[PDB]
Amino acid sequence: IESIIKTATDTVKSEINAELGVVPSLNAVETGATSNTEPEEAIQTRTVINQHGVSETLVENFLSRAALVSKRSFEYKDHTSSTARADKNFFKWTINTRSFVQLRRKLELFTYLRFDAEITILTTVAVNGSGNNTYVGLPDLTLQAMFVPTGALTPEKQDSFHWQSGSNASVFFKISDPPARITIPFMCINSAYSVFYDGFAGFEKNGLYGINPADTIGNLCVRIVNEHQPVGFTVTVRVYMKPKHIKAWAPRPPRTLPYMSIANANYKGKERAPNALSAIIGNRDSVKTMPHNIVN
Amino acid sequence: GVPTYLLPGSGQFLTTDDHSSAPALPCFNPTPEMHIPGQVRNMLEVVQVESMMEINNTESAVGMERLKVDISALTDVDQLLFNIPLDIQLDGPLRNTLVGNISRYYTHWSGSLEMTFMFCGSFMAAGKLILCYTPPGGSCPTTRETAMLGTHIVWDFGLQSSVTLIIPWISGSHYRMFNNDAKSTNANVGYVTCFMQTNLIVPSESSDTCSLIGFIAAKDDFSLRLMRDSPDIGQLDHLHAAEAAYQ
Amino acid sequence: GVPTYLLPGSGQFLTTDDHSSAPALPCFNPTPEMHIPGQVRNMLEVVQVESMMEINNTESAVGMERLKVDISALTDVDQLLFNIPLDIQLDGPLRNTLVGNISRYYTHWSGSLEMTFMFCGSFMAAGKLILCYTPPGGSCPTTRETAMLGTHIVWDFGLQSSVTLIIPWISGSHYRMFNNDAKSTNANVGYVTCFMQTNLIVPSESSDTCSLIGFIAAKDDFSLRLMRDSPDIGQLDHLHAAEAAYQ
Amino acid sequence: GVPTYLLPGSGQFLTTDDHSSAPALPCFNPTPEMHIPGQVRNMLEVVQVESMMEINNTESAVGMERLKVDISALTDVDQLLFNIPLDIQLDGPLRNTLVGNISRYYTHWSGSLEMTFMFCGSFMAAGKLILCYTPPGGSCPTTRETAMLGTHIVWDFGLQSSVTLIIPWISGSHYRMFNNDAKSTNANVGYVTCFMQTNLIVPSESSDTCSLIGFIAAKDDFSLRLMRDSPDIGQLDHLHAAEAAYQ
Amino acid sequence: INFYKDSYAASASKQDFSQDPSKFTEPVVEGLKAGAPVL
Amino acid sequence: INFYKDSYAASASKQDFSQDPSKFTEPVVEGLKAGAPVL
Amino acid sequence: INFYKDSYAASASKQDFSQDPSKFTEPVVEGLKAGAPVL
Amino acid sequence: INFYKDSYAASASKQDFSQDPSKFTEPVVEGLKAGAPVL
Amino acid sequence: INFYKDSYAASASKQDFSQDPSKFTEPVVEGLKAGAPVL
Ligand SMILES: Cc1cc(-c2noc(C(F)(F)F)n2)ccc1OCCCc1cc(C(=O)N(C)C)no1
Repeated sequence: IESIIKTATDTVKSEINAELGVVPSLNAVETGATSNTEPEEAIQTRTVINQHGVSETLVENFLSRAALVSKRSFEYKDHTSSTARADKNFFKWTINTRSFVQLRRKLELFTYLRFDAEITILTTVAVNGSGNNTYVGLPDLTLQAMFVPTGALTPEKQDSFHWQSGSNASVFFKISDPPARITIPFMCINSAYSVFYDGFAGFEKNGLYGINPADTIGNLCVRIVNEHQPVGFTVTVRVYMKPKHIKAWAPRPPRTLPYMSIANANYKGKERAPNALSAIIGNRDSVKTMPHNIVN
Repeated sequence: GVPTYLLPGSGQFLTTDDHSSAPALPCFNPTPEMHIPGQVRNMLEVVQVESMMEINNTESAVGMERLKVDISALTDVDQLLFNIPLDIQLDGPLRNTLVGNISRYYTHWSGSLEMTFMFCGSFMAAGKLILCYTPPGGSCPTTRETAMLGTHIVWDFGLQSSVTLIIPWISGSHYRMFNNDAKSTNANVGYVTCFMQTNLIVPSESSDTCSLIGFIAAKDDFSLRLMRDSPDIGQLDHLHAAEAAYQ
Repeated sequence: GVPTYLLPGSGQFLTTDDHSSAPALPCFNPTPEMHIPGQVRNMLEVVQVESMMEINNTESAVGMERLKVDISALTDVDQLLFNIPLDIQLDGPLRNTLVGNISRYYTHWSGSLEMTFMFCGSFMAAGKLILCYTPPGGSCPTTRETAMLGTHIVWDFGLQSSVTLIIPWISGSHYRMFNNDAKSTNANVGYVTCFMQTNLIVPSESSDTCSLIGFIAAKDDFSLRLMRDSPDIGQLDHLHAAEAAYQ
Repeated sequence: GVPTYLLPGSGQFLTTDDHSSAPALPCFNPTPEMHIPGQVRNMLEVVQVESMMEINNTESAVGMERLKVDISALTDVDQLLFNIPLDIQLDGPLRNTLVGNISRYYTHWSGSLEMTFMFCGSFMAAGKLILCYTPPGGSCPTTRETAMLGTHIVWDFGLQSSVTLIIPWISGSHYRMFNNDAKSTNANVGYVTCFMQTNLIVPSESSDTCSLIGFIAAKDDFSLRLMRDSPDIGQLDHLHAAEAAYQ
Repeated sequence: INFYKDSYAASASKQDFSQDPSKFTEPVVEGLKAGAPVL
Repeated sequence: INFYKDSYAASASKQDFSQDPSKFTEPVVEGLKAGAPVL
Repeated sequence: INFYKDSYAASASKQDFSQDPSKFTEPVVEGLKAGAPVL
Repeated sequence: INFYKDSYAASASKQDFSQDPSKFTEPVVEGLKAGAPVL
Repeated sequence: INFYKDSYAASASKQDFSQDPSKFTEPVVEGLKAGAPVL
């Protein structure tokens, strides 16, 4: 039954029990129900007024923490002789929450999640030392982060006319300013994001497995607004996401084996325990061996 | 205008801060909420669900073999069958459980735990066991006459296949700590041991070896504090296809 | 003074922010408002207006030839006449319409659409057609017996020159997405096909070929979300005379 | 937005500032309070507790020998026995006391002090002493006839082993200062002297030398102002094992 | 302090203390009684 | 939050939900009835 | 000025003027009277 | 918003709409009437 | 605007218009009358 719980339950003192037909310590695991044996029925207890709060385990508190989701370094310089794969004073990122394991594991403790996302962008710069290993100071550059939704065109160069951002939301921020911050609303086409999706994204058979197309977000495009300086710099952009106004459903067994890919739940496990495919828990000599036995 | 001055901490980015921030998409209407079964609002609801302990965490056990303990008929009385370390922070049988996994995101804990064991022998198998919880202070008991001095339940196999051993919260301090010093007075919980009470007795046609499955969960007096990054997951490199997101 | 501290995001320029700002011209009196016909307050009013589809988007059709579909008398029964892709994000017959143009400024959409066809043959021309909407999942139907299993209207030419085929909002999700993967389960709407129901029959003095004009509009259950830059316009250089503004 | 301007002092870190600051651990529930004996809410409660003076601060006295003053039978009358400097800021008998230690965290002080002396001779020992407080202005009296002109108590040894000499707050100014110029008119308190009133007379079997223990404390009219770093503790290098905290 | 016009801009909501652990601990049609044998 | 003296300095106004699509969808002198033939 | 949600974030509390020096100056079962001999 | 103690620190005053153009357009002792000859 | 807890932190007080110049201009026991000779 639903109830308001703010503190851990109190204990009531209990007396000796010898009652025919009453066996509170016996249970039937087969029904799928967790044992309902109370401490007062297993041992003789005292009265305890428990004042311990439970607020820190609230789902909102558990998940509403800013966590790294994206980290991209690119060179800020004249890119006239750069390769096609190089980030030429800008980068684009297909938004996902599966690249950094600390946040991914916590999110994957649930099947469905509904939340708004607070986005914080932190920027750092360093002078390039390759050949030009001389320090002149760090420039206070202006950056543009543009949110490109599904079906919109992404910029192809630092001076692309797509950056005019007629309708796209863009934020211009300086390195010397505090990190830029914006809130993205819950934008799923369903009532909640599908943390896990046991299905295929297309009406043919070649679509990607395990990614619900309803949760597609889009692209984050970040460029340096300043034209390049005579010397080269390395710019690192870090994006943090904090869920808020959270609703969660259907908790799941936690991830045990190391993650392999951001596209699937493929698993290999460590070479040996702990967290190996054949042994999650570290081994002990035998079931009668106390690993940290206290002697004297 | 309003005269103001900036305090220390102005301009900082605290990952646990709680403020409003500018909406990037004005006038956006989120999809209407729909009822979905299995909503969870406090993580303590998850830790209250029973999950299997890895009691048989030995090199000889592979896969789900590590999730059951085999017991056979013995020819000596009062024999020890197995013990269970009670440290959640260390790598032990309780670590990969709902309670253990959720708790290892925190640093402090309090409240009672419950261990439930299901006997999975044949209907014709019979036996009695004693399950003991020894509060900390000494060595893990190795004999029944010593183990039975602590909290214990004598379990008679029968129609009800499962028994529950309550590990009551017996602690000097309000909370304990998930600290790597397993012998610290702020962390050690004690021991759980299982002895034969009479014997496992089965007829010739039944299997002479029977298995128990041990489950653990927290009672509703359980609580946790001081959120921390779980040591159960980590990465030393970027995951495969992570780079492709930037292509 | 008032103690204060700066939050993350302070000093940023968010193009979608909504704040007051300093008036550059104090005490300026704007010209008094005057009633003007045709005021529009919500863009959904525009998408509700019928506009012509470019059904005949083929290399042989030039100019407004692409805005009509020619139908002639056939000597075989139940023949397919044309089909219409229902993807607004892709470049198809629905893209250059009021609904299509306005919607392509957004990413998500929901609600019913209506297709209206006007027969522009002579008064003496007669015929019956069947217009079918097939919910997604399979291939576009190529035969009448398959197409007629879906939503359809049988159209009899007559004094009322136009018929309406309703494309009801039949979707698993609340919204669909204008995404470049036309085969995605979050984007595909299905197909619209047109078959002869009986035949086009005209007398010798009437034109033996008659044209239909197809229109499309959204019903008042239509909605859009997640504003985006329209991919229908772009520039690779400055427009002519733009530099002269700085001279 | 709100027009604002930054005042002088904005962004400074004042070690004595008093502001709210961002909680690093949201929703943390501190351990419930429990009654503990001996709560102290104002440091003036500590200075009101008697503590021993180091009257015998001489090279010949080692350890706790410095905490008692020996008195013997004399063959001349009205002899001086000891005096006590009354400067708390200077290094004297009052410095390592509760009142002295706590006060040396402050710069200004006011109020009355009380000196209590316990006679620790044998039951058979008898004698009378005069304890005098001389307000400042001149030299410390060296004769009884001069010392007895000031505030004094004549103490008769007996069943009540202890006598109290009140040093009343006699000051031109509201407060005095703990300044290194002991002869300043804002700091000097005067002198305390002890003379034989009659003599120490003991029988042959009793010890011919008897000890007094002097205690000092402030009355409840005592107060302190202008917190300062105590000169009683300092370090010229890092303490041992301090570096190990970073390893 | 939320002066933004869109409600989703607000700070976090940490005041939902409602619980129903029986959804996961006792999802059986027939509720079990204390002391009485389950089977 | 608008402390400026000129009203046009204020933030945007996104609260005008009035609509009249018939201005563009049905600008005919004789209104049409549901089901009844138009002609 | 405390707009934080957690109470421990507040500024210092310097308004507790309650005292009980007798806890340290007179922790005896039998209270002593003024003037009367203690022993 | 004026938290200064001296009144002359305040912002501008643009609310004095009083007019008397006759001081400059008709500074004659004998007021003129509409239509009637001035002389 | 003073949010500090110590009163001496407040801004200046320029509202004490009390005067008594006779303390310096006429500190005589016998007050002098207008017109009448002082001596
Ligand atoms: C990281 C980010 C950045 C921006 C952005 N950066 O700049 C701008 C600009 F241009 F306005 F300035 N917008 C926008 C949105 C972003 O992500 C949205 C998180 C939503 C989500 C879904 C799931 C999921 O699928 N689940 C839980 C199964 N997880 O999270």
